Parts: sequence; structure tokens; C-alpha cells
Amino acid sequence: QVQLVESGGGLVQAGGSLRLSCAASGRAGSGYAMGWFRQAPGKEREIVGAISWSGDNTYYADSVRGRVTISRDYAQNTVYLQMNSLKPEDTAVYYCAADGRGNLRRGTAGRYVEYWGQGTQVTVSSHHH
Amino acid sequence: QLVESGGGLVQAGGSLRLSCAASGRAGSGYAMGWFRQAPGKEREIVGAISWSGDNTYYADSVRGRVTISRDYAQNTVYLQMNSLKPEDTAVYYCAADGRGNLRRGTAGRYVEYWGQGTQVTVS
Amino acid sequence: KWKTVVAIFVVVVVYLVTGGLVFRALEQPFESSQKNTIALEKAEFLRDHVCVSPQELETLIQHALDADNAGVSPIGNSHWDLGSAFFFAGTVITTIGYGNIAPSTEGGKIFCILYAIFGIPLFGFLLAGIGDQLGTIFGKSQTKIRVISTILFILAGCIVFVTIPAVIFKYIEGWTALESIYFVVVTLTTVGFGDFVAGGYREWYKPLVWFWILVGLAYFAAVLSMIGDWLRVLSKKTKEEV
Amino acid sequence: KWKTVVAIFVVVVVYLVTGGLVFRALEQPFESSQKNTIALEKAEFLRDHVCVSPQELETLIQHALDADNAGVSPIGNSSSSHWDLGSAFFFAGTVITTIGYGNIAPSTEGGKIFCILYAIFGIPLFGFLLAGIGDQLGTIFGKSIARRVISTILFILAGCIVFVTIPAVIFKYIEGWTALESIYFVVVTLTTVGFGDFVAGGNAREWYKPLVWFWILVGLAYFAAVLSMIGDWLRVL
Ligand SMILES: [K+]
Ligand SMILES: [K+]
Ligand SMILES: [K+]
Repeated sequence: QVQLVESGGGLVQAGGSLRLSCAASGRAGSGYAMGWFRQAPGKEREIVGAISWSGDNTYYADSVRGRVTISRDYAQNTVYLQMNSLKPEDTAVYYCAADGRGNLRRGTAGRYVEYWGQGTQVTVSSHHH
Repeated sequence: QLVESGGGLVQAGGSLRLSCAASGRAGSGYAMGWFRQAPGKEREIVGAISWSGDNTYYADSVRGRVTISRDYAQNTVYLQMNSLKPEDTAVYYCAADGRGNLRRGTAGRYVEYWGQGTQVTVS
Repeated sequence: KWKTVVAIFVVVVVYLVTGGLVFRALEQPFESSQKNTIALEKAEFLRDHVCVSPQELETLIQHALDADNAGVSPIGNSHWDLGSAFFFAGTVITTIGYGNIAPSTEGGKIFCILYAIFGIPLFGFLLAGIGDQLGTIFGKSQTKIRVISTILFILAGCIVFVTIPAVIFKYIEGWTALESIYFVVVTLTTVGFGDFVAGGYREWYKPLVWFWILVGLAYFAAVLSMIGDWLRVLSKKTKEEV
Repeated sequence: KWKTVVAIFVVVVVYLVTGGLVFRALEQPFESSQKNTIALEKAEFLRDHVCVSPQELETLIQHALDADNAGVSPIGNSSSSHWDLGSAFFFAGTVITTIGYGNIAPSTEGGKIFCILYAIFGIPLFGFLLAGIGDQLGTIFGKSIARRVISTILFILAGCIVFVTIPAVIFKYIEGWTALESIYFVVVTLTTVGFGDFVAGGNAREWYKPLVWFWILVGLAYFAAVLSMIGDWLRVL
């Protein structure tokens, strides 16, 4: 099985940028598609984006199409998330997922994802700076 | 119509920032991409991106270094190739085939709309 | 006479040219609409998803088609069970051969070749036996009296073996009024296109279909045999007059 | 006698139970391997391409299946019409000969109505032609026998070299089918079973399609006349 460790959450100004990371320490030599999800305080879990195991193709949800960029360091097995021009609607717990059975894109919540991350709290402040 | 902007000399390990604005009034939707014609080799695909920008593709030659961006409001694609190798010295064209033929081959011999092409040289 | 063989051959040949012209006029406009739709749907998929190469699409379409040809539906998350395999064997013997399910294995195709070779004449002997008992029941101005009774037996048979089961198929399978009759006709004529197959709800549904095929097939073949026997006798009187 | 009807019925019923047991033993282990393969191939496709949603895959898999049911092959960019002057003539012959392959079938409302009436009147028309060819074949067989069961084996073996072996060679070289697949097509065709898993002029000559129906015509009227000549002796015996 795979094990996911995150790094990048925290307080950020409105309009700023969010830089997250997620390293897959699991020795699962089969290949797995990775992704990023966010659980809003009042809403359900939403997909942010996805990226294949090799990193040759990525996907971005309609809520963050032109702002986010899912990167991947295949040598160190790590995914990255760079969300530019932040809004108070982005305030959520950001989890990284990795289902190597094709169930990552199953739904918008990822209720069928095999490996889940620890989750990192991201809070977007505005005026209160 | 595909107008490009970003070509030129860049040192080894540096970065290449290309652009391609689609001035064509084709209200059907088209998948855009970036290609490069090497001096001695054939035309190769660099990457591709859908009309909305919800999904992108990167060739195995540049998947870990390049990033195909898109400004849907101004209908423009961007290419940010970092840590450049001498092997990247080529004419970079931007393509836009809205009939599913962008990914047809590695050369893009079935692409509908082609860009002007920008000369890129890496020292 | 050999003159009548060439005449019957020409009549058969022009009937296929005539029928072929009608079939094209009805099916080809629809065939073109279906060809344009799949081509468009594939060209849209490749445009919307820049990650999937047109060959990578062809490879998956082929996998889906391969699984469909084998009997497993690709859509979703057995055809060889005790009863379904028995019904398949009966489908071979009756020369119907629907084709929805077919022997995909190397050994299954060999066994099917030999199974049909010996099985089709075995069924013919059973059809002969049922036709002899049906002929005695059927038996229980001179030329028109024998032909008047032939119309009575053919019309009644189309109410019990054709009309009555089509009602059952329309309510059980949920098929259209035309689709229910079309299935009955294509099944009873041993054509077996396979576009519609009984049991696509009840465990007694599969054995009741083969029993209908058995009685319905042995009734219309016996009527064609008892009519063909009278036609052979009438052809002898017609050859002596003209 | 009615006693022999019940006896033949019981023999037919146990033959289907016996055959069904063999068919399941050969096909069901492979059927399970095909079910696991399509499920795996779909789960790999969705994992390698993170852009395609599992429902977006199911939608396209349904479109491919829908086109195949209509007759148009989803594989290929030519999506070679099945209703051209010659192919529609061959379809009409497929109905008349009670073969009914099923690769192509009348999908329209009017086509199904015309097919119902076409088979009703067309099948007895072909039967009269088969009777005519069987009478001329019977006279040749009677003269070849003179120059009773030993002679029946001679006519059946020779027929399997000209109408079965010889055309299977042509199908193996033209269609590119296996040695078994070429014989299996011939047997399933001449037995008027018509599964439709293999059909002449599948997917890529002008004389090819009319030479297939002529082979069906001569090959069908030869083996039926041999079975009827035996059946004539069975009625007397
Ligand atoms: K048939
Ligand atoms: K059939
Ligand atoms: K038949």
C-alpha cells in the first residue's frame, strides 16, 4: 500500500498563492494516479485536480481552471499544487489522493479513492492583514 | 489565426516563456498545442491543452520541465519550459485542430491551424 | 425438367435484385446517419480529451468490441449456465443460430462443427415424428376443397403459434408490436438474426421459449409438407393436362 | 408410431443436456477470463488518463456499442457500405437461405416489415429451386453409383473436398482467417445456422461477393440432395 505525507498549508493573503506538496512514501511499484481534493467547512469534498503516475497528463476542476497547476517530481514521487490569485472561497482542508485502480475521477468527492493524505488546513484572509 | 510571442536566445538551464493568441472567431471550440521543428529532425509534439483548459498533455521528451498554461478569457496558450537543454534548440509552432486530429501523430501532420513559428536557441 | 430449373433460378435471382433494391432504400439512409454519428462522437472525444491519442482511443474501442463479441458487456461493473448452455445447444440443432453468443474458444468451435453435423439430422427425425402425428390431426371444386382446408389450418396456426406468443413477448420483454412479430417470424423461419433473443424475470421463461420453438417449428413444417405432398399430386395432373 | 416420437424426443433432450455440459466446460472458463480482462482494461485506461471520468468512458463505450449494433464499425476513420447494390443483394440471399448471419440486420421500422413478408414468400421460392437442383443432382448420383451405403460414403467424401475443403482454402487466403476458422465458417454457413461471427467480405474483389452466394447455392443444394437421397431409403427401410 502507499503512504501520503503533505506540506504547504497555512494562512495566506487574498490574491496570493498557495504552494502545497505531497510525497508518496509507499513502495507500490504498480503505478498510481495522484490528485488533490479540498473539504470545505460547510460544503462536501471537492476535486481540485489530478495527474497521472508518469505526469504526462493533468486535470483541473472547473472551480479552479486557470489558477491552479498540478506539478510532479517523478524522481522523488511527489505532487505539487500552485494555486495563484486566491479567494476566500478556497479556505478548506486540502487532502492529496492516490487511487491506482481508476477510481480517483469516479466522483467529484473521491469517495472511492484508495490512499488519502493527512490533509492540510488552508485559510484565506482578506482585509485582516 | 495563431500569433506567437516568446522566441529567442536563452542560456543552458534557463527558462523559455512562449505565448500563442488565437485571433480566430471559431465559436466551436478547439484543442490547442505546442510543437517544435528540430533543424535536422522532424516536427515533434511538445504538449497539448483542451479548449477550456481543464486537461493538458506533455510529451515524454519534456514532461518534467514544461507547463502548458491557458488564459481562456483572452484565448491564449502559454509554454514555460524550465532547465533547458541544448536539444531544445528548434522552431516552436503552436497548433489548434478542433476536429480531434491534434494528437493524431507525433508530428501533427493533420493539424488544422498552425502558428507562425518562433525560433528558440539554447546555449 | 432442366428448363424449369433455369426458370426458377432466374426468378430467385430477380427476387434478390428486387428485395435488395427495397432493403437499400429503407436501410442505407439510416446507415449513413449512424456512420456520421459515431465518427462525430469520436472526433469530439479526442478534441475534449487531449490526453487520449486517436490510436489509444482505437485500442480501447477494440477492447470494448472484443468483450462484446465474447458475450461480456463492457458497460457496467452468465450465458453458459446449465439452462442457457442447453438453450444454446438447441439454437444450433434448430439451425436458428442467433449469434448473440457463439463459441469463442478453439475447442468450442471444433465441438460445434461436429455437434451441428450430427445434431441437425437428429432433430429432423424428431420433426418428422411430430409432423406425422400433426398430419393425422390435420386430416381429421375438387381441387379448391383441399386448398380451402389448407387456408383454415394456416390461419389458425398463425393465431396460436404466431399471434399468441407475440403477445407474451410484448408484455414480458417489453418489445414493440412489430418487434414481437419480427422476432417470432425470424425465429420460426430458422433465420436467427440474433438482434432480438428471448430472455435478455422468470426461470420457466427459457424452457417455454424452446418448447414454443419445438411445437411451432414442427407445425408449420408439417403444413408445408402436407401441402407440398398435395401440390406434387396436383403437379402430376397438371403435367398430364399441359 | 407415437412410441418412437417420445423416444426421439427423449434422445433429443438428453443430446442438448450432453452438448450443453460440454459447451459450458469449454466456454465458461474463457468467458470469466474475458469478463476480468475488460474490467481491468477499463480500470487501467481511467488510471492512465486522469482527464477522462469513469462516466465519460461509459458514455463513449455506449456510443461504440450502439454503432456496432447498427452495423457501422466504430474502429476506423472510414465510418464500405453494407447496403450497396451487391451487399444488399447478398443480404437478401442470406434471408432466403434461412442463414441469417446477423452482423447486419433491418434496424428500420419499414425494413423489419418488408423482411417479415420477404421471408414468408421468399423461403418457399428457394425451396422450389433447391428441389430442382436436387432432382438433377439425384440423376447424376444414380449414374455415378451404378458405375448402397459404400457408394453413399464416396459421394459424401467427394462433396467435402469440393464444397467444403476447396472453398475453405479460398477463405483462408482471402479473408486471412485461421485453418479452423475457415472450416468453421463453411460448416456454419452450409448448415444454415448463420451465427454471423464470421461473414464473407468483412472489413478491408468485385467477383468475391457473388461467388460466395453461388457457393452457398450449389453447396446447399448438394448436401441437402444427398441427405434427401438417404432419407428416401430411410422411409422405405
Ligand atoms: K439460421
Ligand atoms: K443466424
Ligand atoms: K436455417
